[PDB]
Amino acid sequence: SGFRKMAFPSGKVEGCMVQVTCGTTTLNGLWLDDVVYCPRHVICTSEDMLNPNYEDLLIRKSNHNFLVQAGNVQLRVIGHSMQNCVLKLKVDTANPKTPKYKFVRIQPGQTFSVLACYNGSPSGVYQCAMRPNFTIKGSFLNGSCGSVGFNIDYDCVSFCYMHHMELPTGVHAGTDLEGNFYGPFVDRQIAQAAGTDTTITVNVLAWLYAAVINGDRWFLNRFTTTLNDFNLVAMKYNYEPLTQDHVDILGPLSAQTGIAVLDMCASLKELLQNGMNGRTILGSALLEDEFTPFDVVRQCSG
Amino acid sequence: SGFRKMAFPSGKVEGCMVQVTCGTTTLNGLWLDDVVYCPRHVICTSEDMLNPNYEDLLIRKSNHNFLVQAGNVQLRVIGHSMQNCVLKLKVDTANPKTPKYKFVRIQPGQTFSVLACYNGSPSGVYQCAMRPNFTIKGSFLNGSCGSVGFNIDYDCVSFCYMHHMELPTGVHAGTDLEGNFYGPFVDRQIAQAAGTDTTITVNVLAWLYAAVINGDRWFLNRFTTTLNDFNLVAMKYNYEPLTQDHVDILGPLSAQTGIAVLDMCASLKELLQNGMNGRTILGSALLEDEFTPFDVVRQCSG
Repeated sequence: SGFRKMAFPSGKVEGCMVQVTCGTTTLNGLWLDDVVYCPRHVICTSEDMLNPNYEDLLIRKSNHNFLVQAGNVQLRVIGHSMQNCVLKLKVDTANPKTPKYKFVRIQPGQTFSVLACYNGSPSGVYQCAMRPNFTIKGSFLNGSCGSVGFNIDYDCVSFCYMHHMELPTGVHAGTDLEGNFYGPFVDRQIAQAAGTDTTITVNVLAWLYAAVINGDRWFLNRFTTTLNDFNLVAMKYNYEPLTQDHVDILGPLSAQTGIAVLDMCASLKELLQNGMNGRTILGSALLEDEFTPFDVVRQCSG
Repeated sequence: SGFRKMAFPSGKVEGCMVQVTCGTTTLNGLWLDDVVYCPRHVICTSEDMLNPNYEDLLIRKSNHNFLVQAGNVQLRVIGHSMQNCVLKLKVDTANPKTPKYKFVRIQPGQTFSVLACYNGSPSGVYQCAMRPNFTIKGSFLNGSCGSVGFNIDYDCVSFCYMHHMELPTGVHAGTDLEGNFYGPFVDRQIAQAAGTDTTITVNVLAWLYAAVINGDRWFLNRFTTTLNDFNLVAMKYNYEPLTQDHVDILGPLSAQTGIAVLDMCASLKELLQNGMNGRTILGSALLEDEFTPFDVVRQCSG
């Protein structure tokens, strides 16, 4: 038993991390088969980032201007192509450590593991959620650009995130592996509105189920509610509206615990209206929304 | 910027995980050079665990009774030896994925990453602290025994923990890699007192420094205190007494932020006496004590 915010094992991604240098800028790249993927702003100086013309900047670069190093192994760049906000560097060697992989664009509220890297070298791994407003609340210092987010299903790595930017507000923005930003953000050093975020209600509910399974049950009450009644509370407290699709995804957890989804909603309603009264749930003094229903089942079923 | 509970990259440990089966019991082993390390209670049935005579139970086992599988590769066991609470199975093949490694016995209050595994297969990685009472608050289901805890320094893996037991209270106990339990615990299915735990004060202070570095500063006050005055508060709130050794280890963080350690103690004193007033620090509504000063510097310096 016990419930932890758990990242996927990072080894399959570690074998794909490389260092990419273009002129004076060095960040991280992802080496899969004979292609290295990295943020296109590797071609920018610090001053270019105010208003870069990426097409013009890239035209001044040739294959030999990109230095790619996988640990001690230097790779030979034989083609380059910009796809949205990512650069794809064709190299002459297929990465022998390429795992089975897919590129996926995840939905807001889903979770993934981030392998934070600097100079092509992994430093740590953590689990986080894509916020409803398409930011992530990560840990990214200078040089972490090109670090990637991913999920693992058996032997297949689904890459979903590449880190590009820290907003002036301190939250993080990036792209899928086709180079399309999540959210409204652009790869330019300007102030950028993220817009109102909300709490991921279906994830909070999943975590409440995780809590019941592990013996934290004090928040279970004698009340029930309706979807529409609960959603009135959700709107007041800036929670995502709960849909039947969310109720359906919570089905297995409701079955395992014998607690109907709408009963759990009435517990959550009381928690929102009355707070936690100085108590904790699974070691937290706030309502946690970075575990999906799939995360809870995964961790509880091994 | 940003601050996350970050695990070490797990790949070097993933390459060492194997499945160990003895009779009906299957758990995880650690394959380093030509030795596989695992909990000795792999030789027990469910009923043996009430009061096992490990010496007598092991005498009934020969090398061929231990089945060791590294993924699809079956290993040949050519010797076996019990060292305290671990079994050491000599195999005929050196693990070609053996990282540079050491075995270390960590001190209470230090942190490490756990690679949770089932049937020899990694499922996730998380960071935790050794509690002052030598338990850990982990995520360990049936079959996770033999999962290991570790730190990484450059290219060297320092293994510090092997998981053995879930106490009836739901917390976790295990050994160093020489098989010596942390704490008073034994590998027997009986009720076992863990004893009073306390909060790791030097870690809370480190995390407050992490918070200041990242812009959370509301808890900084106009007061200061003394070591002895603060320790009077620490004792009232079941915090570890702060020593000069702790103050010294916080030195670099004090220098970086310009906040004297005893000034930070006065902030923490006010937080203990008055609570957090419905505010949060680094996204937490409680005082976090699972980051060491070294953890904070690591994450803040990349």
